[PDB]
Amino acid sequence: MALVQFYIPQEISRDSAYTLGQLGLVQFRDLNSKVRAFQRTFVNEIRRLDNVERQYRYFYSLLKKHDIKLYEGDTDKYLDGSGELYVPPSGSVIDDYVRNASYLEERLIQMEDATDQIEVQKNDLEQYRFILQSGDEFIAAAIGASVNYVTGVIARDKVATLEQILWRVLRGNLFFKTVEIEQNAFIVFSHGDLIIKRIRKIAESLDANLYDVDSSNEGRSQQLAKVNKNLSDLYTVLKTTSTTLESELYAIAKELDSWFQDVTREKAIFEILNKSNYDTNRKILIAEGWIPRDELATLQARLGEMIARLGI
Amino acid sequence: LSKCKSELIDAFGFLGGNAFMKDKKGKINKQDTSLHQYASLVDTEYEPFVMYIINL
Repeated sequence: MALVQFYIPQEISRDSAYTLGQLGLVQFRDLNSKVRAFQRTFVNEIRRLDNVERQYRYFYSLLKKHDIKLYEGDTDKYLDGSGELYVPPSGSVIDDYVRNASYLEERLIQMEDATDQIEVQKNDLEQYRFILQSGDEFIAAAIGASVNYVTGVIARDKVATLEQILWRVLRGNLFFKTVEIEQNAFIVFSHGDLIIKRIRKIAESLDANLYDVDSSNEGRSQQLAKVNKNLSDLYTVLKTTSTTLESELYAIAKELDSWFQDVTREKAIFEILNKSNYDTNRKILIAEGWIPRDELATLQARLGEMIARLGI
Repeated sequence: LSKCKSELIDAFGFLGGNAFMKDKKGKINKQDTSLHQYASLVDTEYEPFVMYIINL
């Protein structure tokens, strides 16, 4: 049958024993935190407890990102339908369960950072596509650096008004101001090539994206052809990421839950054993008993008010 | 002074441009508010033609 483990103080030893008794538990022997090697204090268990809290953390990290809600379910027994299936009758193999969860956390962090890097780059280039298009076409000089244009997006035509007054007072009428309503507002100021920095200060201070060229893909002539090919690479690269995100969501949502319930039982196993010194001077008794295999289920369901179990 | 400032604003302001033209006419010398006092420096309002008011 399965070896079973109990812990208490010696105050309710008798009241616990009686109740243990009634569930067909056999060969109940009271022991101490020393005699069985597993149930002996080690620094090793203080680390092991930490490895389980790192798994717990990981579950939260993963659950947030996938957009799959918080899981509570809280089993450690085989009586329950999901408790039996998602928590194995055999004891813990700590090295393994950590090793499954560690890798996935790592692969997940790399993916997520990359997804974020792709998403901002794509949304900006698709936006400045149109802008550069307008400003170049408005030509035969703005495929070079002969005339200066300042393309830019602004989200208030009101603040643009304020900039026209400023520009005019201190920088004269060297601006030609054109505007189109976009999906933002496309503003354009057009200027000399030796006052370039002076207009920029003003633009910066009221917050606009007035740059002389708003994309860095430039390197084919005209600029817009490179920008369009880069944006074809961007668009599919986010998609591919999503496909990867999905594959990982299908494999591990159920698994996540099954680890979560496992871990509950492992936090319990280290406390039982006495995981550290605090635990020792709080629960001086650790007891031994044998529970038949079918019965093993109703036993871990039982949790007294101080008693927690591990079965093998 | 109040009458002077207004007549020049009305008359010449059009040359500077319609965008440039704001109404916040009037003058508060007490510290109850800091609106109503022209200067090109502030974004709050602007002079609409080259005009400086000199107070000795």
